[PDB]
Amino acid sequence: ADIMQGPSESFVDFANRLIKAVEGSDLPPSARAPVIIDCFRQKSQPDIQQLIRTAPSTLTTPGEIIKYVLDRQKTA
Amino acid sequence: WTPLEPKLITRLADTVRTKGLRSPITMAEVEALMSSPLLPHDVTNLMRVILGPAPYALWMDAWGVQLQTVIAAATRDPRHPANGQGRGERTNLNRLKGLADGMVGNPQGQAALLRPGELVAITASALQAFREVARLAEPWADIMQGPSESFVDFANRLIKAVEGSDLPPSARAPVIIDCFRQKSQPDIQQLIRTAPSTLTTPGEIIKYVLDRQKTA
Amino acid sequence: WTPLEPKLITRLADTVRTKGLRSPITMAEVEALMSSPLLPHDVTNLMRVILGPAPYALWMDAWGVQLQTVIAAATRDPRHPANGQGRGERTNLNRLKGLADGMVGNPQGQAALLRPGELVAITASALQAFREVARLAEPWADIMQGPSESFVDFANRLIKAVEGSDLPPSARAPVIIDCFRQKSQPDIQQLIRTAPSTLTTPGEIIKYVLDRQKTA
Amino acid sequence: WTPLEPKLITRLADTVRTKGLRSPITMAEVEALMSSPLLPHDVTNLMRVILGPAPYALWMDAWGVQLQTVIAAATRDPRHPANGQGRGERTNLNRLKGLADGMVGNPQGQAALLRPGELVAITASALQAFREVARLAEPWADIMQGPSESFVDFANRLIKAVEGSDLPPSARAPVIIDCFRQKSQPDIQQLIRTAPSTLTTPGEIIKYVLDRQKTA
Repeated sequence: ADIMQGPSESFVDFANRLIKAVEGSDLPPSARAPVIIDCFRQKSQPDIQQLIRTAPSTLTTPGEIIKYVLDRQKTA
Repeated sequence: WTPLEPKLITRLADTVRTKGLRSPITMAEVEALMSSPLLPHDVTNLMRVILGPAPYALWMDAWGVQLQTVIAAATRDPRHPANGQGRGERTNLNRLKGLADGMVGNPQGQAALLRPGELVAITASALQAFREVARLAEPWADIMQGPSESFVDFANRLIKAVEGSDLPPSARAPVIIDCFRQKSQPDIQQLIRTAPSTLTTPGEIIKYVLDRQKTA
Repeated sequence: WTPLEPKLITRLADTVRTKGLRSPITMAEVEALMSSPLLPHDVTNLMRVILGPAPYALWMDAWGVQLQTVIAAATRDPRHPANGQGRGERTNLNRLKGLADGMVGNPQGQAALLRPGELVAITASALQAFREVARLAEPWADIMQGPSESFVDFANRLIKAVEGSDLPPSARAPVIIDCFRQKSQPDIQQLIRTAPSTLTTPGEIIKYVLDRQKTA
Repeated sequence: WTPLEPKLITRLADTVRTKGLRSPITMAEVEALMSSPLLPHDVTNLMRVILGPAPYALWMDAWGVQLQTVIAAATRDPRHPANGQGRGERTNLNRLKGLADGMVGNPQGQAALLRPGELVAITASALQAFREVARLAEPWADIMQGPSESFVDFANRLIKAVEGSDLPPSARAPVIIDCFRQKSQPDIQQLIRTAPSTLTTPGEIIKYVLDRQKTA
């Protein structure tokens, strides 16, 4: 719950770090995917936050969110 | 047909006006006025009076969607308390929304032709739609205990934001505990860390912290 | 005949005095006190007490016009619940307005000679007349979303002004949509413009905007 | 095959250059040079010459889309004047866009294999695509009658912007009327308001206002 995407960090590194810390924690197995999704939505600095918010489709899996963000990310 | 008291409706409208749509007291009051099975006329006028124009539009949409899900389940099971055994008792959405023949604008005829199963299904649908619109109209991982904030205020805010969120019901307690441990500025963090007993419930953590907190 | 409580009438009069004629709470209260079929005496005295002099004149006019439309429909169909089968039961406006023989000023005789269909027709006519006068007493193309206003308030105001206007019923939804798109200050304008799906209903636009709105 | 005169094409290009794409004189000139059924080569070169690069790209897109709609209607009806009775005469988009075998770059062979129905369908498609691109390249609820502007100019501008917009066809007349009533600065507003007759058509409103307008 203390993991933020740094201003200069890429998104795949942030996703790796977050999934690592969530799966290697004390949560039940059935609570990891919703937590990872809701942490993608609230962390992951406001450009990607708005990118996920304005998703014409409903993303219901961390893999789908990662794919969508990697497709439509701001190349920089 | 007997109408609901305008006094109760006025009190409920003022409750919605002061407390909002999402307060637990407001939902309790709505559950109270949603006790007896209401006719489509009753629920429609009730939501017209207690809700503003835009929430009323949202609620009409949500009520239609929930009634459509109900009718899909009804065509998926001929034993619906709204349905009958033969095909001539199948319930159309015109009969649920009060749009069928002999019902449009007339609550007496409505009460005549409607089934009790129809009434309870309409009522449950309207309640779920109200819940959806209330959750829609007006972030737990961003909540920190301020440097000057007390611990009971922080716990109240955190439990509110966690229970009023999109998490499953079985994932709220572990999240509340792990947010008590990682938020709640490092004095209380160390106070929880050095707990000779194992705290496995938000209430127990709150009690322990309130006992051993630094009076200041 | 049993009169309405002066306590309820006093509360309704104060409601009309503070909230106005057009508030949804006021219309709900009027619908409440318009539950049982009232005799012309009851509705006339009720409007005399709750309405001021000029709104009362307007309401008398509108009630007469609506009752005349009802009597035209009645002479257009001999199966009116106010009419009878033979020509001797045809209902004249003197019997509807309470001006017929044996009714002028006497509520007991009124309740004696009147039909239940007559009562419900009079009541519906009076309700529609009240709605007309309320819409008349105290512009949709001039509505803009203020810089600080939320979107649900703007949608409520716009839908209210569009539905309570002179447009045909089949032209309200396209106008509401095209006003959502061109009003609703450029942040929401761009939010609606860049919609990967096609939004073809005010409810769908409202849901989409409420989902993807900039929390602030 | 006979080519179009480069003199007419030069005059049309200068017309498009000075008047623009959307002027009624330009559309009339295009309709003039779109009189005889043209081969894909002719229309393609014509749009290459009269349109700039970006409008030409837009026009290629729109022409393709309209031709695809035509081919969908053609597979939805075997009696298309471009089709034949058997399946061997079905018209592919390569034959419409001039991309089929024996046609690529050769206008003589094009004119040989093409049908007159094919030619007229291609021509109508190209005209509709030109209209779309012209409407796209260079807001009706923002139109006001200026303090010094005459009423026929305001009516022309308003009807243009309303008919060339995203409204359904059945919603243009009520919108034009209600915009005449609320725009069109308060002298004409009061002139329309105090109309002893009920005006239920934009033409009737225009005639009435032109009759009773304040000569100045």
